[PDB]
Amino acid sequence: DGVVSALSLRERIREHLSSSVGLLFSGCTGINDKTLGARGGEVIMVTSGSGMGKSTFVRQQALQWGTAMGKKVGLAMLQESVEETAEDLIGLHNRVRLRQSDSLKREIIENGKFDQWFDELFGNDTFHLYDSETDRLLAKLAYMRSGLGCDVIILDHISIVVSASGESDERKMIDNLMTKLKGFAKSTGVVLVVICHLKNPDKGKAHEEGRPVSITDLRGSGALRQLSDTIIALERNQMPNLVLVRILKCRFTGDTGIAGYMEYNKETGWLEPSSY
Amino acid sequence: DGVVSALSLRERIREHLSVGLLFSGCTGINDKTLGARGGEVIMVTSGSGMGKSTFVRQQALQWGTAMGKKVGLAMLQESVEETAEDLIGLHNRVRLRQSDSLKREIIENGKFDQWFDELFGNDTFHLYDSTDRLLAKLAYMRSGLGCDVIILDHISIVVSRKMIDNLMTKLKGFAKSTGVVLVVICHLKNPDKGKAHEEGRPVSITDLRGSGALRQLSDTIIALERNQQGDMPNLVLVRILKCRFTGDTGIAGYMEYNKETGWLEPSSYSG
Amino acid sequence: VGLLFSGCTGINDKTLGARGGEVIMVTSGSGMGKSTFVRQQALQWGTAMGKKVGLAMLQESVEETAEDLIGLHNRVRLRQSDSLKREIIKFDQWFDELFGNDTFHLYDRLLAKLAYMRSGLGCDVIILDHISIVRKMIDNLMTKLKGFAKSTGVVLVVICHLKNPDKGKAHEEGRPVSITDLRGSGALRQLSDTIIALERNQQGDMPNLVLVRILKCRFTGDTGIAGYMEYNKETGWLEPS
Amino acid sequence: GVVSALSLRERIREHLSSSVGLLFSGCTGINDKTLGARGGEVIMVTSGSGMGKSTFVRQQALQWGTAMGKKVGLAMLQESVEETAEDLIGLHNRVRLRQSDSLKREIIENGKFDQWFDELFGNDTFHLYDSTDRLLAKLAYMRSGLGCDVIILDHISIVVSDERKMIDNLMTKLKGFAKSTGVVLVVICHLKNPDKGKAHEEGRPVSITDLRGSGALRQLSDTIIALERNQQGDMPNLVLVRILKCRFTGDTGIAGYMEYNKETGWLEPSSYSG
Amino acid sequence: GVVSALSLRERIREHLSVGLLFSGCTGINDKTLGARGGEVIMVTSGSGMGKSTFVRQQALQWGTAMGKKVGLAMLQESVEETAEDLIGLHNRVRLRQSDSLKREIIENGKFDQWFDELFGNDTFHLYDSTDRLLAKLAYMRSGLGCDVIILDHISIVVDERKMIDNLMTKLKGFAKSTGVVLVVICHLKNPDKGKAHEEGRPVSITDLRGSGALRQLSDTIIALERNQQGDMPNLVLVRILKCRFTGDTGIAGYMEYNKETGWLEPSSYSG
Amino acid sequence: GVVSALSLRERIREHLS
DNA sequence: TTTTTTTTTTTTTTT
Ligand SMILES: Cc1cn([C@H]2C[C@H](O)[C@@H](COP(=O)(O)OP(=O)(O)OP(=O)(O)O)O2)c(=O)[nH]c1=O
Ligand SMILES: Cc1cn([C@H]2C[C@H](O)[C@@H](COP(=O)(O)OP(=O)(O)OP(=O)(O)O)O2)c(=O)[nH]c1=O
Ligand SMILES: Cc1cn([C@H]2C[C@H](O)[C@@H](COP(=O)(O)OP(=O)(O)OP(=O)(O)O)O2)c(=O)[nH]c1=O
Ligand SMILES: Cc1cn([C@H]2C[C@H](O)[C@@H](COP(=O)(O)OP(=O)(O)OP(=O)(O)O)O2)c(=O)[nH]c1=O
Ligand SMILES: [Mg+2]
Ligand SMILES: [Mg+2]
Ligand SMILES: [Mg+2]
Ligand SMILES: [Mg+2]
Repeated sequence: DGVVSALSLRERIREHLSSSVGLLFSGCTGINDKTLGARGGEVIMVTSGSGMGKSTFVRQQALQWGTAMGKKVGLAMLQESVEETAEDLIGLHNRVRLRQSDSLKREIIENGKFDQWFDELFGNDTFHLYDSETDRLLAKLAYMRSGLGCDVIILDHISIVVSASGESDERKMIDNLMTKLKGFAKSTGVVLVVICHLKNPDKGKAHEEGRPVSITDLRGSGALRQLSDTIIALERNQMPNLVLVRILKCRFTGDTGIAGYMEYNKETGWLEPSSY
Repeated sequence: DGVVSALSLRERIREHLSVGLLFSGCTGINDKTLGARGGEVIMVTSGSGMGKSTFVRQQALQWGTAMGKKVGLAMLQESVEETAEDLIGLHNRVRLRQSDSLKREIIENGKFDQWFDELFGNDTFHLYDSTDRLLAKLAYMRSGLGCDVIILDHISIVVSRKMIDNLMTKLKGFAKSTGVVLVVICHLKNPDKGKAHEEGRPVSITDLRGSGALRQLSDTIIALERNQQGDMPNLVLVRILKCRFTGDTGIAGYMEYNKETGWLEPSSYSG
Repeated sequence: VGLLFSGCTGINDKTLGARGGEVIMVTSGSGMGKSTFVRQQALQWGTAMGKKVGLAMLQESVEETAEDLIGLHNRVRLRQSDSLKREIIKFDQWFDELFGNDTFHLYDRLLAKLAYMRSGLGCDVIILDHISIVRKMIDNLMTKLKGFAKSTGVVLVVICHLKNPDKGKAHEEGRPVSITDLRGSGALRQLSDTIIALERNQQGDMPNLVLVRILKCRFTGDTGIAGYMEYNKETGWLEPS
Repeated sequence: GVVSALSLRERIREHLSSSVGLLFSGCTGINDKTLGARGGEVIMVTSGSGMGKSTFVRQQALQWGTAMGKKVGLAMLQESVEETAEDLIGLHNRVRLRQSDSLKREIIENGKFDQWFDELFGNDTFHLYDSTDRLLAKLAYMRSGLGCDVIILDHISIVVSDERKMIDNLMTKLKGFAKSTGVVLVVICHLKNPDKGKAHEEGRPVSITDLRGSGALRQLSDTIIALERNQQGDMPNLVLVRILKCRFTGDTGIAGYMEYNKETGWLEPSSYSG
Repeated sequence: GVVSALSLRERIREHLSVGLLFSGCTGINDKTLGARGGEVIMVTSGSGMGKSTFVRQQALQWGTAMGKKVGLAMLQESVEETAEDLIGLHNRVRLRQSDSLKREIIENGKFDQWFDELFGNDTFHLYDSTDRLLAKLAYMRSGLGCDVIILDHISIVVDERKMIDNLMTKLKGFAKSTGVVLVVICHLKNPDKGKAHEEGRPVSITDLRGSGALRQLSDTIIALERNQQGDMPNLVLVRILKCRFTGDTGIAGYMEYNKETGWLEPSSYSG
Repeated sequence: GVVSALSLRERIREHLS
């Protein structure tokens, strides 16, 4: 059976409300003030327009979670290969932009600074990446959780697993993927960040031109906002660097709305907090 | 044969007619739909994060304590420990899960076991720890527990149009046969023009996902609307969309939320 | 002419009432008052007419559909007034006045029961409220019901639902019903003889004023808006206005 | 297959010493905020109907073929093979070949046609295509067996002729073909009709959500370049380059101005100041 | 069909060793250079502004005066009426406006004097009234050996966007790599505000109704404009809207319409 | 489906009759 | 080895 009575459940509740909770974000204060960080067993969705910074933010959140907090991070980065996304974290830690400079790459090859920068970051087994059917992908994510023991797992660009699969109705495939991913995150008890896109508006401005994004702008289905626990949206106007955060849904607490403001650093690559 | 003449039916009508379970908050509901009744299916509709589960958890708490009836929760969306902590926090007027300074306070003060048997001391609240399996488990509740109210949290994840028609016919047959008060939460569809349901747009009876049997096989539909990114996200509007057993529908009342306590309590608002 | 309709007297002025061998469709949205209309039609064709009427309410039980008839004849809303359900228990005086004959024959495979209601019970009107649990499996059912009504020659009323509209308002907010708006298949309008629709703004300014629409009529031909009925929430009788 | 990022120490090194962008031609404001064209890079090019997509991309192909030594593979689907080959021969020699019968009759008699053919096609850097699943196979054979460094597609709307899932799957397959191969992939697309106001051919500025067919054209593209000129205005030969999206650097906006030469067919870097 | 650049040593040589000239207005040929092998020309105007009269004049001047095989596919009228239109236009009269002029040509035997001068050299071919038409145009081009194929009134032929897009794609793919001048007559959408198309509104390139793929696959676009309610109802204007070969768009010239012979003549109107 | 110009020698007179 | 109904989501146009 599975009909658990609420009287014979005292020890489970006692060991549940004693243990987890925490794991704050980075770059803005209002996100941690509203959502109270990221918890095990949740789903955090992060959205933006096209080229608006929905991956720089997430890698900047993964660097601090894998370095300043010691959590094992598993990055299923499907946009770029593992030769670029593991090298973009080197300069992000060392406060430069290594891929966007042919001079600095030759400099760190010559003098031997590349070994120091590789050992200062990857001195511990904390980053376990992935390079590239939705059946083997969840198998590799379950191997990252069970075998490798990753505490935070990031699924970037979910649009190329619902469009790279041969399915007649795309909506039901997105629905099945979302409920199976939520079941994985709830069963294994892992923080799971999901990155997706937005749809075209019918009339008016575009999301890359300062349009405030609503909750119904999520592209593909309606299970994206109905089976997620926290929805975070990033909106700027290409002041093309002032980006604002908008908590569209918080399930744990109730407070939603504009969290704050962040400013991008073109020289180092960090998302600093703003004042406005 | 299964035909019954209307003359030879005096005894069965005599023993049949020889209000029901009231609602908590927005007292224009039980003035309008006359409360829940045995052998009915109730639908709770809103957008994402608008407070459907919170609108039904108060109902389970007030029907398991002040009424004494056996209540069976089926949270398919979450775990049993989270909804149990939610119930213990909601009865004790202190928001439990969303405060970490008190989750460790009551475990060392010793009053956690005081709060436990004060509301879970009887055999009232029965939980479900996660198609035919769910129906068999609810029938096992009804049979071996005598549950008066059965609450179901998510109808959409049962689906892995006809599979929802068959499911709703089977749940309506279960509720009509066993006479249990069945409450089902469902979601809304994506509107194609105008505002969204999360920004204060009123809910129609068409705007329901899955199929059209959600509105054709249930006895009442209650919608809750609130403007999430608005001037205040606390004032909710409660709308009766259908009622077989009375007939009158429309806007019933208004409630606030009271973020410190978490009780949907009715407030005065003319318009 | 045939049997006359009670309420919205522009029906039998337009389609001249019901006739033998027909299949009458009563189609509306949820809560528009389909069962409330056909219950009045069943009451007025077994008391003032005297013909045997066979009810088949697969949607509810055999006790509530008789309590509503006893309350409807006695001008008192019985199932909603909790005090008068125990005040009258003169229950037998209300019971034997309207069920004293052998008129009505309720119902707790289906076509054999309808044939037993026609032959073995002598029913002149046969009412079916729920067909959705009863394309090709709907086409075969509708051909079998049309052959039953053709061979036996009985007045037949069948109730089904409407389709979910993809653009615009809902039928519950007063959207007029077209003949295409029918679930299941297309045989609901090809093998019947008349279709009656009720349209009322349920979440509106007044929800007690229905609009009656004729959608098909092989004999008289005239379709369109028939009339308006008020509901009279005190009594529950659909009366024209 | 999962990897641990400490085993990558020998491959992160190798990719550190490999990657170099290919410089554009005709405008120097494009190369300042794109830094070229790298391996595994889908570059979308768009404008209005008749504003200069094919001329720009053909000039880019010519300058990447005859000036930088890179082997180039074309897949022009609007015109045949001989039309675009004559376009390349007439454009390299700074004349207008097909739009003049007198020059075509002149160069076939005095024997200078072979002098114009050899100086282009001696080193065999150009490879052409003769006209959705066999197209990717032919492009894979063009990349692997032949060895071209840049692959150009043209007029993607023939390939998709529900179109939305078709163009999404096509864009997904082209982005997956560009990645993990090391090829620059130029893709040319069109624009939808505007709702109200004026037309794209009348000088209206193009937004990023005007790419017709889906929204997946801008969600899988690294760099998106748009061209805009007014054919009915005072100067109908001054095109404006607008970088709509750049994933590598992130600098978008007006790149620069180019002036079209009606006599030599060269869109050249202009000096117009708005 | 992966072809290297060394394989085109002799194909380019053969391809190097001609624009078919538009009659009635010399302003078109100065900014278009005629029409080549694989040339899609689109002709449009308002409702009743004279598309088919101009295209009929073009077909008559290319058929019997320049020696090119012209294949008509007029879908407005049948074969008999468009043959009557060609014979009446070639013999400088107005045929179908008077019964006496139609009757007089047979009472003296000069009706056989008009068929032999037109349809004796077999330069014309007709069609009698979507994927079945292209297989007929392929036999008209490859089998009969024609050069200019004309199609009329696309509105009966063609969600009316995917069908017209696939039709335009198939016609462009048929025109490519075959060597035929394909002329297509289309219409314009209804104007929203301002003056109508029957009063002389300047047409834009995005007025081609049905889709936006009618200007993305055409090689040349020609529009006609006439103010039949103004002071001069017998004066038309020709506007090049798109030219892929040269790139010169705008007003080509002016032509005077006549109500006596049916011809429309080159004029010298000034603005 | 395609009618040549030789087939209308007397059909045009048939249409004018 | 094939024709009809139901329903949620992304685009391009129409009086
Ligand atoms: C966050 C941010 C990034 N940038 C720059 C830095 C990045 O290299 C570039 C965007 O890189 P990405 O953040 O990777 O772009 P994206 O993930 O939002 O879009 P998509 O995956 O759909 O292609 O823009 C800004 O200019 N301003 C900003 O605020
Ligand atoms: C009703 C209501 C809820 N809330 C907050 C408090 C709850 O902790 C939080 C959770 O809302 P839920 O009750 O969980 O909302 P939902 O079940 O309808 O949405 P879904 O299941 O699809 O995610 O909502 C308010 O802040 N104000 C309100 O008026
Ligand atoms: C006709 C009508 C009904 N009603 C109310 C009173 C009745 O108690 C209530 C029940 O109507 P029903 O007859 O039960 O409606 P229905 O059978 O068409 O819907 P479904 O079978 O899908 O559930 O309708 C009005 O309020 N005003 C009216 O005009
Ligand atoms: C760039 C440019 C070209 N032209 C001329 C030269 C070209 O041969 C002609 C257009 O030819 P293309 O450049 O090939 O036209 P297109 O690709 O933009 O449009 P489409 O393929 O959809 O038809 O216009 C100008 O007049 N002004 C200009 O600025
Ligand atoms: Mg990204
Ligand atoms: Mg919920
Ligand atoms: Mg009913
Ligand atoms: Mg082109």
